Amino acid sequence: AYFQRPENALKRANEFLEVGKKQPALDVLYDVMKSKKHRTWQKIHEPIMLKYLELCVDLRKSHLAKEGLYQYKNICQQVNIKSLEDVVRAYLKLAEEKTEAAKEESQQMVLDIEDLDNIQTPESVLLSAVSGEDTQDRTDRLLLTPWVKFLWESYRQCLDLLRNNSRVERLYHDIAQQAFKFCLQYTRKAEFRKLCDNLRMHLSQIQRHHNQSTAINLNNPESQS
Amino acid sequence: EITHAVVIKKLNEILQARGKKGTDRAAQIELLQLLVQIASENNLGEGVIVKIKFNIIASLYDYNPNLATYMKPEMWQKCLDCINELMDILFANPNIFVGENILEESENLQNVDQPLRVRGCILTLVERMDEEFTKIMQNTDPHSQEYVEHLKDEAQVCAIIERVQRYLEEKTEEICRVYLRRILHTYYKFDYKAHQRQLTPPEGSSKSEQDQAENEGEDSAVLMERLCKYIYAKDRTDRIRTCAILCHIYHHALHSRWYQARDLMLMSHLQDNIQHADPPVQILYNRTMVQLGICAFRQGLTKDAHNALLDIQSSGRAKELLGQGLLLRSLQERNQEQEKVERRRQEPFHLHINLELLECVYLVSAMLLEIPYMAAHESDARRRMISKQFHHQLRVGERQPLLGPPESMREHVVAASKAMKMGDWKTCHSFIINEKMNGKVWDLFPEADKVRTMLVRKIQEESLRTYLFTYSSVYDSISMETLSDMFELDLPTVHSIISKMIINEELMASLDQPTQTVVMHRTEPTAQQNLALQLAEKLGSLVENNE
Amino acid sequence: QTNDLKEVVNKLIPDSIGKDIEKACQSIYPLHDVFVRKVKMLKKPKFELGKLMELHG
RNA sequence: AAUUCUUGGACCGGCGCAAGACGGACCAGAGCGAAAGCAUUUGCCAAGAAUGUUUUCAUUAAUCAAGAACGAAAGUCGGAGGUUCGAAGACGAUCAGAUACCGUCGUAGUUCCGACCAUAAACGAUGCCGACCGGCGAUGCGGCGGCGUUAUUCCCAUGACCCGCCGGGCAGCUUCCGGGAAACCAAAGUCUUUGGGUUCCGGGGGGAGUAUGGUUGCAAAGCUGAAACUUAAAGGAAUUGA
Repeated sequence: AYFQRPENALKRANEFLEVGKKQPALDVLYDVMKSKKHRTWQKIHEPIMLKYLELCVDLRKSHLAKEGLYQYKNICQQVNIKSLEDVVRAYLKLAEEKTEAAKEESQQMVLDIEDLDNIQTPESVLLSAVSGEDTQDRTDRLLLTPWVKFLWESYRQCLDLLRNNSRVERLYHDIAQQAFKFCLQYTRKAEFRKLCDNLRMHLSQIQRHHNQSTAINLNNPESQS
Repeated sequence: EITHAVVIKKLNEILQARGKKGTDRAAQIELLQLLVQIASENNLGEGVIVKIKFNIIASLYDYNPNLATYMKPEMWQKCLDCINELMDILFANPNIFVGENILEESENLQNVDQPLRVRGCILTLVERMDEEFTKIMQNTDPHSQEYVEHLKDEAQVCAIIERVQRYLEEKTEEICRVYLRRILHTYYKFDYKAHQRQLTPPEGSSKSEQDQAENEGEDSAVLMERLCKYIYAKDRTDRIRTCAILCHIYHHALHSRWYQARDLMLMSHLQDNIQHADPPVQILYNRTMVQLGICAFRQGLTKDAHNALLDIQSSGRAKELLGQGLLLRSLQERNQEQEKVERRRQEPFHLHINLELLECVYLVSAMLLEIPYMAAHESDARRRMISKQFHHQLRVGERQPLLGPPESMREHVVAASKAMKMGDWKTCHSFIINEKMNGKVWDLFPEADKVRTMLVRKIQEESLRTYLFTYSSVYDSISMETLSDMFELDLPTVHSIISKMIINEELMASLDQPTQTVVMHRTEPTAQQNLALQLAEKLGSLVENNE
Repeated sequence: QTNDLKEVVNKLIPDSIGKDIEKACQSIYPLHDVFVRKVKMLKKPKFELGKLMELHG
């Protein structure tokens, strides 16, 4: 085994973090979510998943937050779905603030460092100016783009795997709306993929009509609203 | 410490654990570093470090067991220093120091086959270093600043292929190898490097001997290229005159005239020879052939560019200039291709080349062929914008264009409703960020070219289109409308008649062109002869087959 | 070697040393049940009280 | 049970210190070594089999009277050491008796250094070298080819597994190869269809590994080694009983 009394995962996770090893602190929490302890949502499963998704953000591992939530949605099925709502809202909330900080960081300290640095065109900046553009995009790619390419991959995975149809989620449409407003702050070529995502998921709904899913008819919420 | 007898026999047992499986790899340079720092005597430390100094920097390329990988910033740095300590001691002691007798020791390496190619073992370090650097550029995120942080080492690499260039004690005839390695770091260099040391007006700005030694390196191509032409056409091998002249052609472009360059392309006959050549040169050809028409475009020739840049952009494999593209077919061979991918900074830009095959055609098609398009179809050139004009017109919705091709169309569609104003104002909208003005390395002048070929190619329009009820017309006011020079309008308005055989009369002492065209409901019965010919032009072809 | 006794105990409370060794030796031969079996105390510095009362909050 | 140890605090628990031994479990029909034998970590010194090789010398080889190196344990002499264990001893029990097995102490010894000793069920109770003669699945070292899994994330390339092949090595299971008195043996086979080369050595059981000489040793004792006399059996494997 790994654990008896699943709350101990938090204590090992917390102990590893005081040393500053968030990779094995995450390994601990990952091992508990996928084990015998599948008892339909213990009160301690929320603080485990809150810490789990905080460390998934701090290390930038979207494919782990996928598996983590994919296990969680299973162990918090119709028992209580408020837990999914609270967890996944708090996940996307945490990722949004990391990108807010990442821009303001790069855009006030490093952006002023960029046009603090001597612009007086040397050979290395002149040579690249037959293909390339400004220094701010050239170094904002180093310190911002890995965070917005994580926000995108966080949103798309939260939509695609987790909430395919599943009637019991108005959160699905909340995320879709929020991620459309995310495209007004950052890149646009991750918005055509977002449209195609809504198109195929709508196509996936009214082709099968084959699970405890969305009946898109007179139903005001899951058709009009 | 003794009579070079305990440094030629401790330099003959630490370059003996070289390559071996228990190499150490790292602390072997340290024992080659602790036979120079504990070498503090003449001919035992201050004479024959040269033979050690060959195998102190040769010990730094072997630190990496692979030849597909690059030296780390730490390793790359110390081997740009240790190549220069070589040159501190081989400059201010003019002689050979892996042989060629002076006294007795520690020189005189005759017993070793040839004390000449162990002496020519400096050109093959600065050639190995020239190629080693290219891997530093191939393995960096090119849209990151870490690319610029590494291109700051390009002032330090160009220096040593110059410091070990002036060095003429070769052992012309046999130096040409370092000449090609030098010109390879000059051939893609731009106007403002090659121009703005000639272009600072030669007076009391640049007319002192060594103030005019920054004036060495604008045409270094004149001197060193002919030396890699008529010694190498006398000598054995092939590679360093095929490569040498294309660097010359490419450098007689983008900051020099067409006529000077195009001659060299046809002298060497690489139009119908570069077929049995190796790929590493077979791309340098493609790179050159593309820059030809790009610089023809720069000066004014807007149909000479077109008919040259067809066979390149025609392909879906338009990445015969750059980092290669898409799907599978032998992966092991596609790893023999990632070691061919040419360096990012050198690359001819692609959103700049697609904007010369929808900006040259637009002036050789939407102008040349809006004459016979009113019911006279048997001159339609079947390779033009209609590649894409059937696409960005077969869309149910358009507005202010965003892409390149619609932003290279929404001024074309008004270049049919001529509007000199409306069409000039949408090749200079938001392209000076998206590579039109900036990228074509001539800051403002390619627009002064474009504007002129917009101003002029829009007076050649009402002539060919809007002439129906136009009988008496004005050719002074036409100069006031569109603002071209009266002679540069008196020429093409004259050309309009003879060159395009238009039905309009002239007495140009008065500067006038009476039309008397009447063809409008007469070309309709001739639009019956578009097909009444294609009845009786067919009876000409019927009995060709019959008998 | 590089940090003080308050932080080495903070490492021994998990088994960060054993997990680090285990992951490091994956290339030579994969180990599994890796721990720091025992810690002994050979020498202490001459007793201080201010240094003790930092460890006791 | 008693001999013995202890209110001059034994045994028990705690913290220190010193000494001299020994290297648990991992440890296997695994490895190395001519055999005896050999196990905590690291460093230094010299050696070695096997594999790999389109390198070299070109019969230099196999087995061996004489002669020579190593040879568990106990034993001997001199030096250092003596924690544990412990021949003789001293007692306490057991018993008809007990000079024994059981117990409490305990000297030589057990350990190291330098000199002798040269024997063991020193065993595979099985000389060494070479050839041929069945099958099968593992195992240790080296090489070779091969789906895929995994660690270096950056995977080339290295290790860990996975599936075969080749050469040496410790063994294993199987069989009308064949042999043998049988037990059993891929050798203990290729033997009346008897010869590949070569060293040592046995001739019914006792007396007897005894006496005597000679030789090596400080001694204990080692190596070589009979005769008179005595006797019809002693013995090896296997079967049925008790």
